[PDB]
Amino acid sequence: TYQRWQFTLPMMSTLYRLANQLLTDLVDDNYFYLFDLKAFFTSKALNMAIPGGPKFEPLVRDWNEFNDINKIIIRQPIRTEYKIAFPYLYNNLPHHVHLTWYHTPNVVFIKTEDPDLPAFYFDPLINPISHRHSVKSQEPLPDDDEEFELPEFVEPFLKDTPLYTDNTANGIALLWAPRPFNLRSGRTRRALDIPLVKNWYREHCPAGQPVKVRVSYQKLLKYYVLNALKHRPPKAQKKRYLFRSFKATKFFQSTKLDWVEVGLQVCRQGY
Amino acid sequence: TTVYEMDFLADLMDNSELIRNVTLCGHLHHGKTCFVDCLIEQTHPETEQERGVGIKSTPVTVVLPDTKGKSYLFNIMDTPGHVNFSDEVTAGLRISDGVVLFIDAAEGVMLNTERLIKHAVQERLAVTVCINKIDRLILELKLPPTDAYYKLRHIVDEVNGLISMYSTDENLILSPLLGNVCFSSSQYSICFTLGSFAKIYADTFGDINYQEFAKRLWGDIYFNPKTRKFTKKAPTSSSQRSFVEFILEPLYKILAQVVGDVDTSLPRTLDELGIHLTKEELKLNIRPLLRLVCKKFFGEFTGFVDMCVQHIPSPKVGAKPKIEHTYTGGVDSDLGEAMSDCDPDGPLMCHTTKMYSTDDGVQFHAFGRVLSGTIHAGQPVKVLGENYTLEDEEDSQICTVGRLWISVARYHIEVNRVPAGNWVLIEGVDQPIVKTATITEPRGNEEAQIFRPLKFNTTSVIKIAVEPVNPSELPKMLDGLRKVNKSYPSLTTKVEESGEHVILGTGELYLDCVMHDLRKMYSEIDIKVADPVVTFCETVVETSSLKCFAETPNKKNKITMIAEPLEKGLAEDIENEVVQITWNRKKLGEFFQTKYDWDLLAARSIWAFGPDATGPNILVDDTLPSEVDKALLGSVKDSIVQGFQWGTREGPLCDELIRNVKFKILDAVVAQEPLHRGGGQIIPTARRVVYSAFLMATPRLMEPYYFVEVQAPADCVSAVYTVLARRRGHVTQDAPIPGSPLYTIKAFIPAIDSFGFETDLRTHTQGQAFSLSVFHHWQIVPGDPLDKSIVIRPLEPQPAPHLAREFMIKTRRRKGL
Amino acid sequence: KMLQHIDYRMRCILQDGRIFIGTFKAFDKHMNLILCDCDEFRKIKPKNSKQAEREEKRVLGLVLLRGENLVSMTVEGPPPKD
Amino acid sequence: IGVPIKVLHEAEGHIVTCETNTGEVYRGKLIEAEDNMNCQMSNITVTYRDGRVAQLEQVYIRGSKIRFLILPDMLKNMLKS
Amino acid sequence: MKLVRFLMKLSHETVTIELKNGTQVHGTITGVDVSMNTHLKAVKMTLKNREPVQLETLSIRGNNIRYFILPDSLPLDTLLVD
RNA sequence: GGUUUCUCUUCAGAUCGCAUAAAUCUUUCGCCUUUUACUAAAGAUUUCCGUGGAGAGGAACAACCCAAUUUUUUGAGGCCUUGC
Ligand SMILES: Nc1nc2c(ncn2[C@@H]2O[C@H](COP(=O)(O)OP(=O)(O)OP(=O)(O)O)[C@@H](O)[C@H]2O)c(=O)[nH]1
Ligand SMILES: [Mg+2]
Repeated sequence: TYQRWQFTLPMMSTLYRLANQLLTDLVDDNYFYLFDLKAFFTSKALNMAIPGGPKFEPLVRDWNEFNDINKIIIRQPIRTEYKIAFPYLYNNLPHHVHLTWYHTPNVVFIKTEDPDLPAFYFDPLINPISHRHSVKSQEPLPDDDEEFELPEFVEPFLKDTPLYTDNTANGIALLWAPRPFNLRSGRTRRALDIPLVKNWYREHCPAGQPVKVRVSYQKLLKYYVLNALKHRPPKAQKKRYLFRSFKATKFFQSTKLDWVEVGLQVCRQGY
Repeated sequence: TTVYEMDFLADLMDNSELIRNVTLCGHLHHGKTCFVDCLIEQTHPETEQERGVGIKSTPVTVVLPDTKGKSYLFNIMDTPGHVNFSDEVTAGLRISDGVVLFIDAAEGVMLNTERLIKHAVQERLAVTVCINKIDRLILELKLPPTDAYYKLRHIVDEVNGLISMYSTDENLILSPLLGNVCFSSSQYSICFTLGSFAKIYADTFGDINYQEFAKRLWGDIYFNPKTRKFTKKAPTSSSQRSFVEFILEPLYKILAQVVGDVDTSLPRTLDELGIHLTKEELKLNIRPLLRLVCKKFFGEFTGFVDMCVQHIPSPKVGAKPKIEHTYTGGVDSDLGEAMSDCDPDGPLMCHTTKMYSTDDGVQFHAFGRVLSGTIHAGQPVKVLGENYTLEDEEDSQICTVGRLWISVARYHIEVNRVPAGNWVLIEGVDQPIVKTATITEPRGNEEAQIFRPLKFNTTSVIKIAVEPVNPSELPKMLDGLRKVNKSYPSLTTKVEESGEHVILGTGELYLDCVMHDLRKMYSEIDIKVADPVVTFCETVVETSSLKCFAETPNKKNKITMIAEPLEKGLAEDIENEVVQITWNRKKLGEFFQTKYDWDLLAARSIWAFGPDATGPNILVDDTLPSEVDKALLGSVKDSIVQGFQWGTREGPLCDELIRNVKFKILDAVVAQEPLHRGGGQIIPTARRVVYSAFLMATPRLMEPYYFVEVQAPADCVSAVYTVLARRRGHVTQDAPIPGSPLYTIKAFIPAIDSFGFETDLRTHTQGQAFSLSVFHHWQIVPGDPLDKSIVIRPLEPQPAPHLAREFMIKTRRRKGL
Repeated sequence: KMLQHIDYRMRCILQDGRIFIGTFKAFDKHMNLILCDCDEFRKIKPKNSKQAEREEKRVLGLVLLRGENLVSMTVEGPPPKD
Repeated sequence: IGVPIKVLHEAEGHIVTCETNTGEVYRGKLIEAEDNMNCQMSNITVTYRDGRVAQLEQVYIRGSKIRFLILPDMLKNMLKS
Repeated sequence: MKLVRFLMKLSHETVTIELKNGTQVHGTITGVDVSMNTHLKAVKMTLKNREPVQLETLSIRGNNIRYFILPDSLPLDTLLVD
């Protein structure tokens, strides 16, 4: 039935490495701050655009006091990213507004370069420590000479076990991977539902790109968001089957052919 | 659109030595919440949501066992970690007895940890630290175990620096050796103390002593296998400090096998560890696997418990530390003693420092820590507002108690009665309270005093006007506003003369959710909102040339008064209460004379601190031959003080608070036996006098500034600088974070220019930088507020040389006119 | 479970059936107990016996009891403050 | 090593009372106390189950066969535990 | 295998325990430790040839236990899994 | 009593299927010569590709450190006489 795969870590790491050209290098969720779906929803509803995100039909379409200019202090002028970040504050008459604003702590991840280099070493890209401060202070330190001594045997929890293994670094890196690579087992999926390039168009602010393609990125986001907005559950369900009905009836027979051969047969039949 | 043990719960509640109140805190995203989540998972295998940022604090009461199997009752306040919401943390801190601060291992100590340590120490609470997210030193930073030890020690050192900064006595310094420190990872349900980790060694192995081991693990102690005894280093060879040898190395090995292998060798490692897993469990995805395995290895969640039980005093100790600061009487003859014993008895007492809402209805249940005695359902109770004093019967309402509840996280346990030391929700005492309130024996003789109302770490600065779309809906909106005043602690509202309804907040995020609450829940009415603007304060930069002296409305009294600036430190000290008014002239003068070279005579001449009991302004009388008509002077002096207070509360320029100014009297003319004439006429006159001195010689505006901490990669530091340049900011300090590939930027930025700052920063860096900002510092606005030669273009932003004029005029146009 | 009751006044029952009441100050692996201001009772543990509450009471003082001969313990009264 | 045991060793050189498993009561100076509660004493007064007394110069009682010991109150003042 | 582990799982159950000295104990288990030392609450304890006494708390040295009578409801097959 | 894949019946989508189609109706826009075919946002509804849960049936693959003399795995159990 070819559902539910379960692999070893080694398999996963090998597959990951094979896949690298198609894969996003963002380990945190911070890249996508106002480039996520929540922001797009907000943006839609307020009829705003975030500089390189999607535009939209406006959701729908008299003099006032606060508005008056003379009473307004302007140091910095209220940009649309603020309106989306804090849409119940900087924005009158919000409707259908979602709340962006979460802290996805910054992901600090060191790509390893070379096989040597044990999976746990201080990479040059860290920042050296150098604990420096006041005097240490004092603590009821129970000077020896008193008495006492271990009855012997007990030892640190894992002693024969080494700290690290040839797979250790790879195993750790499997922890910070995009979705299909972080798991040993899973359920099999149809090939159609595997959109290899989704994370390419979700990229945040490219620049150096000919106008034409930047528009295409904007349009792909528009499709993305609309699908997410539109996503009713099935809402009602029937398990009716077609090929099982056809196959149970004597007018159909079954076999196995070369795909190519079937294709040819279908074209002839259609003609 | 818990039956069996609650009895058990009640038993625990009764005892008062099995219960403790503790607080989790630390910098944004260091894993406080996942720790609690994972704890709850073990315990019960049975706007915030959408944002992912904690905003409102949550009270959780739970029954937890220590390493010896003794159960306790814990009252845990889970506060928010965003710096804009520190208001709720102060609420928590008033209620509780100690505090747990956990700093994410990979981040280090950050802005809000520093502020919270300061604050909790000043609140006389007991301080412990859980370092969370130790997994990030292994799985993410991939440090060597040796280096992770260094990093951990650095954290400890930094916190000790901070703590020593604000505590007169080093009674407490934190070292896992003393039992003040967790090393944990809530995500993977690993949580231990140096001691409780030793328990693991003993219980798997033989008789070896639990405590003698533990005390010798942390801190440049090495272990010679030949000796069989731990030693100050004598092995030149290079053997990892014993924390590494016995803890971090095997912790790494456990994690490494599970992430790294999990198929090839993981099972045997588990046999060595003594962990049996089933086939199902071993087929799991790696992060859940890690959590599983560590749950088996590392126990229930002991360390938090032991730390709290040993170092937090408990309520029984409770009141005496608590009674001192909180209670206006401060104890002496009756009630202070009563509070201190804490036995349910006598008057009963309560302190309300929160109002947790109910979504469905207008009414909300109040929350507080029962100080003495006990509350029962339906008992009539007497409310004390913060305003009410000893003989102010008017403000003290009474009502009954609908239901009592004990709060698990977002569950409401009904109960019949609640004893002293415990936290409780009270239904029915809602309508008559606003923010802080105390609950007392109702219409029963005794007498009462109210606990000091909440002091906050921050100052509210950002001002928003609010107005409903249809004027006929106004009262609904007003009702809504009342509700949010109860809901949020520092959220301050006011209606200013134009009819403009104003909300003062701490910053953008805060205010956004205040608006959210208001529009979405408390009133369905469509609401207009004005652009964010800050408050300003008013000051003087030089001694007045000449002094205007106002005859009273009755032409009977004259007051000659000048004004000049205070040396910065004075005002800052005045407010902190270090120099505060209560001490006898002898003491006060000694302080000022000693610290600022104040004149003895001038010291003697000090009357009052103006607007607030602790306020920036000072009032002083110096006219020696004429002064020595003190009796007459005395008669009027208090009315002058009241005029002063009122005049500095209210503003000659922008109708704002006057800051950092000394007012000094040179000539007292008072009618012989001033009568009602003097009594009534002088106050209005005095306000005039104050203004006249101020304006004549020599006003300026004060803009509030924020302190900004930015976390960011090396590549984007320049971008941060650029942003601050755009907003008139200026940077203080730019330095890499020890042990982690990021830089920290500290900077300042004017409040007005702070609007949208965060978001522009983050946008220009592609969400790599992140900025926190908190009010920190007031500072004079560059221009001259009073200069009619300056022509203001109506919409175009002005240059700095005359911002003062722009701000002044527009603010006056907004209301003062 | 033992450390909780430490410092409290405790009613301890011996294997012969004696009643030792003292201040529970220390224990160990074997349940050897340290009992301060300890008295021994034989005839009764009073629940307000109208005739008398106390017969064959003996003042002992500072007592170390061996755990071998201990059966059980209940809380008798709170810790003396001293 | 147990906390009560340390307190027992502290009573060495003091006058102590010992009851055995058989209820004989021995009062005198504790010379030596071993880890297992083995007790060497001197200049004893023994009070039997019938009430009668006797006098002994030197005794040694096995730890297991001790029901309990009474120690001076001089010791009461190990409050850490 | 080690059946004390099984007993350690019975916190918050109510049981009747018969002692070696004949005493009968009915109460709610707060804790069993590795030595089978058992701690209870809301305890009605009947020494052989007395009327019951009620104790809020009672702590039994493990060795003095003869046997536990368990709740009829108890799902043993669950508890015997490790 | 355990493990694995076939079949049937029953039930369930409040953030999911870390994916994203088509259709109906009711509105404003945009093509505009008429109708289809269409523009692009909202709302109310369905159909389809997958999916979970429960039961029953059939098949295949295995299979009927810490109790040894000083404490915590008992030397305890039982009987009778005397005393207000
Ligand atoms: N690498 C790693 N990440 C963690 C760990 N624990 C938590 N995190 C992540 O760090 C973030 C912190 O989790 P939270 O518990 O929500 O943080 P917080 O303490 O609630 O911070 P507040 O917003 O102030 O409440 C989450 O997004 C987690 O996914 C950990 O042990 N290791
Ligand atoms: Mg949180």
